[PDB]
Parts: sequence; structure tokens; C-alpha cells
Amino acid sequence: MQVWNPIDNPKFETLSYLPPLTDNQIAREIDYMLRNKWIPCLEFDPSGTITTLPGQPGYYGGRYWTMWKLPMFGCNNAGYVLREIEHCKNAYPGCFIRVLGFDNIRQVQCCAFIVHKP
Amino acid sequence: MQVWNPIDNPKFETLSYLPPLTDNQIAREIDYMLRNKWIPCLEFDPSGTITTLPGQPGYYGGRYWTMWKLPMFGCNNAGYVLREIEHCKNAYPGCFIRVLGFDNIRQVQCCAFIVHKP
Amino acid sequence: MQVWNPIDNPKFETLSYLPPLTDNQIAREIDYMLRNKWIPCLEFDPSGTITTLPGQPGYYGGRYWTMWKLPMFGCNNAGYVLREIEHCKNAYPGCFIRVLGFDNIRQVQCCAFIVHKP
Amino acid sequence: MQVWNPIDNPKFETLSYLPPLTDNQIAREIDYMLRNKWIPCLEFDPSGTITTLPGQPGYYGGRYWTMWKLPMFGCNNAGYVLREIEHCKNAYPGCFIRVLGFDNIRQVQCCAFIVHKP
Repeated sequence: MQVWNPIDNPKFETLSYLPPLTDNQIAREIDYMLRNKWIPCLEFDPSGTITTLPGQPGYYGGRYWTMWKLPMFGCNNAGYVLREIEHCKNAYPGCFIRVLGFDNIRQVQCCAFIVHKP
Repeated sequence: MQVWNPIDNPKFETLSYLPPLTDNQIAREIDYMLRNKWIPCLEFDPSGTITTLPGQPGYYGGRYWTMWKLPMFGCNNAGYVLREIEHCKNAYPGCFIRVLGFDNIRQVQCCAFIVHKP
Repeated sequence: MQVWNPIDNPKFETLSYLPPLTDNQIAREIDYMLRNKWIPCLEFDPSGTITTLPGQPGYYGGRYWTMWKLPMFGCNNAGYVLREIEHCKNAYPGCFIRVLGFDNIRQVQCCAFIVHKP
Repeated sequence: MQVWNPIDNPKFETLSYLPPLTDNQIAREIDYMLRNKWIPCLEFDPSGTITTLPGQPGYYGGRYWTMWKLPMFGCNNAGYVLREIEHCKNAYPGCFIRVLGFDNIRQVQCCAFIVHKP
């Protein structure tokens, strides 16, 4: 038998139970997004913690992050999206970074995963 | 006359007012448990503190600890229970350890005492 | 003109606005108490801070301190009360000390002043 | 494009988005106040932070500061107002300083800006 470690083991949602992500594994999750006609975006924030309220159901703190520049309307290659992750990690090297994807027909997001840790 | 010291004197419930526990005194409290047909178990946790809530009677925080592997269904000797307290204190040497006992006819616990301090 | 200093200037109630208290000034406030037939006592506590509650009038925290040994029933000289302030300040040298006085006809206190600071 | 910095960038209200204020720019904002017949004043405080309350609209903490000596009733030159900012910054060199101006016909304030930072 074995015991799961309960001390200082935080998780970060989707694809967080697999071995660490490498290049040529991130470039394939963007090709699958572009051939379905979706729009990428970027985000960053220093601390990923959440809070609550005394007696209000459905309320939590810490769900909004800062948008890098603007959504990329009309991108067709996976190069301009891979060259913008380096400018962001050289100006704010002490924060987290996330990648999103939008859909306008149904008005909902489609992807979210982390690519950098402080 | 004499004065009880009120500064930095925490207590830990049952058998916490007697001189410190030694071996050949822990092995006798497990013999008395096995001849009444009860099931041992183990637990651990870093901090033993409790909290409250504004206006909810009968609610407190800090009453659940983590379970080591599983309850021992069918133990008959006090050696296998005394050899499992050493594996636990070499993997997590900075936590508390407690020993419990179970009854399945009345569905309640019967014993609880501490055997290690950080 | 002059300005009262608003930074780090705590006060401690009665007789706290006069020059610092000396001996041959504490012994005279006990003679006045004994000739009116009152009973002395002692107290101590580490921190003199108070708190409140959200919506409960007339409730505050931090009004109870610890009693030294027992009220002195039958004291008639100001020597046994002046020899008990030295045993207390040699066992707990990092706490405050207060002196009280009781009345058993109207069931109220009569005086309270501080004689030691950490 | 460019990105506004969201980390450690506090603001201080009016005239806080301009280049830093210099002399001969502070003396010209007091001449405009005196020729409209208003009364100057001074204030100081260590920390400019605000708080809230659970469910009370229109309530905030941290809006009152300490008054230096008294309002100047009858000032006619901008010298006595510029010589009182040096006595205040030599007695409390670790606090903020703010300048006000009153009106008695309509009973409201008219000006507010910072002139010193710790």
C-alpha cells in the first residue's frame, strides 16, 4: 500500500495530474484550436488563491486575471502565439500565465491551461 | 499555597495529567482493547487547533485527521500494531499521532490517546 | 501653541496623567483603604487589549485577569501587602500587576491602579 | 501597444496623474485660494488605507486625519502658510501631509492635495 501526501501539494486544474508539459506538446494544443476557428488570449496574476462570503451561495473571490494586450482577431499560424509568451515572461517574471480560447457562436470558453510558474 | 501556571500550558485530553507515558505502559492498553474484540487504527495531523462560527451552535473546526492506511480487520497480536508506529514517525516526523479503537455493535469509538509530539 | 502627540501614547486609567508613582506614595493609598475596612487583592495579565462584537451592545473582551492567591481576610497592617508584590514580580517578570479593593456591604470595588509595567 | 502596470502603483486623488509637483507650482495654488476668501488648514496621518463594513451602505474607514494647530482666520499673505509646512515635517518626518481650504457661505471644502510622502 501507499499513502497520498497531504502536505504542500497544490493542483492547478486541467492536465495537472500528468507529467510536466514540454515543447512540441504545447504547439499541438494550439493547432487543434485554430482548425476549429477559435480565438486565443493570454492572462497573468501573482497569486492563485480563493475566498468566500458568510452566507451568499455561488460567490467566490479570485476568478478574474489581467489581460495581456487584446484578443487576436484573425490569427492563422501558431508562430505569433508562440512568440508572445516570451515578451510576457521577460517583463513579469514573478507571476503565473494562462492561455484561453473563445467561441462566439455559443459565447463560452473552450480551453484553459498553465504554461509558467514563478 | 501554590499557583497554577496560566502561560503556555496546553493539554491533550485523556491521560494528559499523569506523568509522561513510557513503553510497557502503551503495550498494556492495546491488550485490554483486543480481548474486548475492537479494531485499532491510526491518525496524524500537523496542528491541533479549533475554531468556531458566529451563530451556529454545535459547530467547531479541527475535528478530522488523516487516516494512515486502513482499519486492521482481523488483528490478533500486539506486535503488528507496535511495528506500524515506526513507519509513520519516519515519513512524517513533524506531526502528531493518535491511536483509536472501534466498536461495530454500538457504532462508537472507545479509546483515544497520543503517542508522539513534534 | 503645542500639539498633543497621537503616536504610541497609551494610557492606563486612574492616576495615569500625573508624574510617575514612587514609594511612600503607594503606602499611603493602602492606609486610607484599611481604615475604611476594605479587603485588598492582586491580579496580573500579559496583554491589556480589548475587542468588540458585531452587533451586541455592552459586550467587550479583555476585562478579566488572574487572581494571585486569594483575598486577604483580616489584614490589619500595610506590611504583608507590601511584601507580596515582590514574590509576584520575581515569578512573572513579563506581565502587568494591579491592586484592587472590595466592599461587602454594597458589593462593589473601590480602587484600582497599576504598580508595575513589563 | 503598451500595458499599464498593475503591481504596486497606488494613486492619491487630485493632481496625482501629472509630473511631480515643484515649488513655484505650490505657491501659485495658494494665491488663487486667498483671492476667493477661503481659509487654509493642515493635516497629517501615518497610513492612508480604507476598510468597509459587512452590510452598511455608505460607510468607510480612514477618512479622518489629525489637525495641526487650528484654522488660520485672517491670513492675507502666502508666507505664513509656506513657513508652517517646515515645522510639521521636522517633528513628524514619517507621515503624510495634506492641505485643505474651507468655505463658510456654503459650508464645504474646496481644495485638497498632498505635499509630502514618507
